[PDB]
Amino acid sequence: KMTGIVKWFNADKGFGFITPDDGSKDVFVHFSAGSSGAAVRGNPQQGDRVEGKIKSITDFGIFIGLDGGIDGLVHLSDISWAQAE
Amino acid sequence: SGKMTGIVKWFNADKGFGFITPDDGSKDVFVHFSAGSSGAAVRGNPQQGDRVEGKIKSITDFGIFIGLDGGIDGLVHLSDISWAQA
Amino acid sequence: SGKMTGIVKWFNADKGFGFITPDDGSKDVFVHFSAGSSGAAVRGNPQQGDRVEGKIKSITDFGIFIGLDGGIDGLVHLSDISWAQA
Amino acid sequence: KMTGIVKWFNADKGFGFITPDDGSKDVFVHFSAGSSGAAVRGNPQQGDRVEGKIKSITDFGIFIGLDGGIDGLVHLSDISWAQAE
Repeated sequence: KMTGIVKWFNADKGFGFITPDDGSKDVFVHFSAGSSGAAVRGNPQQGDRVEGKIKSITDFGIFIGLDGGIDGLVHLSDISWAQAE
Repeated sequence: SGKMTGIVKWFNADKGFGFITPDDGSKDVFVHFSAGSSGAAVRGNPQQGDRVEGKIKSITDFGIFIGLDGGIDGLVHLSDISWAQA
Repeated sequence: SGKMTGIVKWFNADKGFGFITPDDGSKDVFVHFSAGSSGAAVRGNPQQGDRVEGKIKSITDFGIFIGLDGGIDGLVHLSDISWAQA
Repeated sequence: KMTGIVKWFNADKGFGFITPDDGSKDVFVHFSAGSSGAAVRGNPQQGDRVEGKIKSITDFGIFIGLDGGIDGLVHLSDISWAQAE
């Protein structure tokens, strides 16, 4: 549960910057802007309340470029293999 | 992308890390997994060069925590976000 | 890649963040910058749709800090690494 | 300055896993394996000393996919524009 205050925001393009009530670190948010049941609200303004739920990224893949660079970061929903012996 | 099949370059199933060559594209993938993606059962490593399959999803909803020094202090899934109405 | 020219979608030069459409490829880019990449001089925003240039480098040498809960707790540049000899 | 101990390592492929002497978080390292002046040392083993220098990633670009996903993370060496007015 993350509660905080808008520093700046671009809801239409799905990103923003928030100061959480807890900890000492601000957060840049990116999200799919769209619909999930309620009518659209105004792009929030500096000082407005914002809430979200966050979860650790414990299951992921990092794609590595031919040059060794960071070429993507995905969620790993599942993985399977046949164990040796 | 959804389904990702490939072959194992290296694996450490005890610690939940692996390195895979996908059958598609030119980029290898490091994986970090828990029981969430791999299941509860204790499973030993696959052999290098054997098959491995997964399911992947783009991370579209995320937070980057920014440190006092301005660095990347954390990367999280943003499960839901809401704000006050104007 | 080196040189990256593009056009501004949105910008916040006061806080060191921006969003750019590169002239090359199909992917937009969010940038986070300090005086290290942007210079000391106070500069106001460019206009939306104007040109912007940068220089980029792949991050090949890095550390991912893993939290007690197994998450991504930090991402850093690894400037040098060494280990004991066998 | 980061000092720590090898948990596992693959020097030839340029990655590893370290427990730093400081803090409560382990670190997965990726690096370009190659030459920078000295002769090659053995892949380190569990319990071996490892050292490195780390720096915050303060100047970066994140590439966003057509689907909104994380499609790359680069270092931003510089950036320039003509300020409006």
